[PDB]
Amino acid sequence: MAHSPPGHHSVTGRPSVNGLALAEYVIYRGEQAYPEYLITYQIMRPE
Amino acid sequence: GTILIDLSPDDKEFQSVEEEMQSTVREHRDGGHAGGIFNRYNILKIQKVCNKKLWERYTHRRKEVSEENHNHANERMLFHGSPFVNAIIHKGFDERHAYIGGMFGAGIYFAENSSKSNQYVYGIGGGTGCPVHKDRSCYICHRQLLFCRVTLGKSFLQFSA
Ligand SMILES: CN(CCO)c1ccc([C@H]2NC(=O)c3ccccc3N2)cc1
Ligand SMILES: [Zn+2]
Repeated sequence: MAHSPPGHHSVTGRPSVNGLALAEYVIYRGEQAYPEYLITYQIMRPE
Repeated sequence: GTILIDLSPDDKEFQSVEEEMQSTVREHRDGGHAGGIFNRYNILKIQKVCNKKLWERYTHRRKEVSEENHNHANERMLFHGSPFVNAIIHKGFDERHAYIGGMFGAGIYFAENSSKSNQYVYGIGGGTGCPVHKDRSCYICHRQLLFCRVTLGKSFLQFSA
């Protein structure tokens, strides 16, 4: 696993092309996330 | 140490988690190649993940980050899709759960869009799809995502395509 940029605790990937995309994020320490909810699902075929 | 508690569909907590899942679906530039073609999900179950040791590990680190960032953890609720979901809920996140080849280096990746995390349920790029039918757009097989509490602290802003 890499390190965060010096003086930072994560990276934010801001979309700069696709105006509808939301952000993505990276952490470099597993301790910085807790898996709160487990969601079981299917994708639905469009009508 | 992990127990899973089923949420009732009548529970406000079930409903707010489902709404975040459904409302953050988008179209993907791959036309559905990795994650499948869909506009919404059929939610089958939502379970609370309870592990006191993993929670204390999280809050210990959160306090360290907060103290380095004017008492601000910058905590978000974000999606994570992975073939190792069932390992993560028992053992926690660690270097085995990192995306070595990601755009922002080898780290653990999370998404605001549930449909982005859905692209990784069967591996990078959807791998070979569901184990049963080898279909990245399988409408039959049950998938799992995590909705995770994530400490960002001071976050480096990368503008990117
Ligand atoms: C454990 N691995 C295999 C990487 O070597 C893995 C796991 C999850 C992800 C994945 N999981 C995500 O939910 C995600 C969200 C936004 C952007 C990228 C994401 N990547 C990628 C790789
Ligand atoms: Zn299938």
